[PDB]
Amino acid sequence: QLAAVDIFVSTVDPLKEPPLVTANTVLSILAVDYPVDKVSCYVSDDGAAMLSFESLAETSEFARKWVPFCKKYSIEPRAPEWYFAAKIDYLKDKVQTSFVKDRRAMKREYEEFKIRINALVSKALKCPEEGWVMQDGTPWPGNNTRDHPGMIQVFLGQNGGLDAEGNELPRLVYVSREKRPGFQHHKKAGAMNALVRVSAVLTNGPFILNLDCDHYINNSKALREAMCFLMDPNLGKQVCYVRNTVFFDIGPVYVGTGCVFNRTALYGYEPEKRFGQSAVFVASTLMENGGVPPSATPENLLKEAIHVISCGYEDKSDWGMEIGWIYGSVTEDILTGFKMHARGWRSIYCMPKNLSDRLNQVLRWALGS
Repeated sequence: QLAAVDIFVSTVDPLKEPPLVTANTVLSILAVDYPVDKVSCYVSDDGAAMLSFESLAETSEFARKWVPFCKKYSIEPRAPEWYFAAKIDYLKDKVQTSFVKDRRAMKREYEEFKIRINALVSKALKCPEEGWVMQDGTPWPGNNTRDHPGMIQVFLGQNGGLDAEGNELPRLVYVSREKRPGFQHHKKAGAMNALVRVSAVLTNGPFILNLDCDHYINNSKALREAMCFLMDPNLGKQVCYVRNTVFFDIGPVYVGTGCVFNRTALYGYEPEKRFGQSAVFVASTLMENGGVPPSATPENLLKEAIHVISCGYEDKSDWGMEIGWIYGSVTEDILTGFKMHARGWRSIYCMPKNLSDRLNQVLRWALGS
């Protein structure tokens, strides 16, 4: 049995971070070998760059061609750029199947895409003094970076999309938490706690996979292998595979990029409570390993996802808390990453890319610092 997983990807600024690079990571996630209803992709853009938003839409719309291709022909790796970069052997077969026409078109599709992405960054460069207007005419809610409402936009999923062969793709969620002058947002950490919460009130996945914007999934079967190793008992703490895999087993430990951990361990309990004032959030707290209560209404939980990235949602709220993701006080100490606990039985599956001290350093690389 495979449980749903929510994969995280955070963004700060598209001109420091090439959309095309992060776009490749998102297409490797949308193409993963895993039930579409049990993988959800949440992309935070803490800058609120219209450019991030638009590139994310172009990517979502290219993914409708790309995912079925990757899935018909067992393409690996699931990121176009590196794939169309790898060597292929034309000499192997004596006859031309449809892969020839199909691969030649998909590559032409990919260059079309890069060009269209390039054109978006070309237009993001000259900044109009009167703010950003979207392609459809509508003004961008994010012209002021420190003053804008919370934004949530779903792509593909069960209500949009449909790849060209008529099947539905993983949900793709642009999130951008609220910014109002006067609220410390905890930049990268605040994005991530908020992102833990918004993904809880929507697709409440029992497992979470934060990925850096450039950490594309190399093996499309990563979550299948993850899942069948994440759920069974044995002894011994860390094991190693053949960059490569790790997978732990059996105080607090802090985990970051590129690791598949269970959601409940962020919460302190084993599924009064101050996770904030959202009872929908605390519902998903006490629910099963994951899942969203069927007693919940699409309009009411969009109402709450907006609520749970609002400004001041974390006020006195015990976030950056003794659990979850934590921050080190003014002038930024380094005390970061997610947090789990005595854990009872828990394990974690990561795919990275003195005696005790030298071992403590590598068992930190495997958790993405």
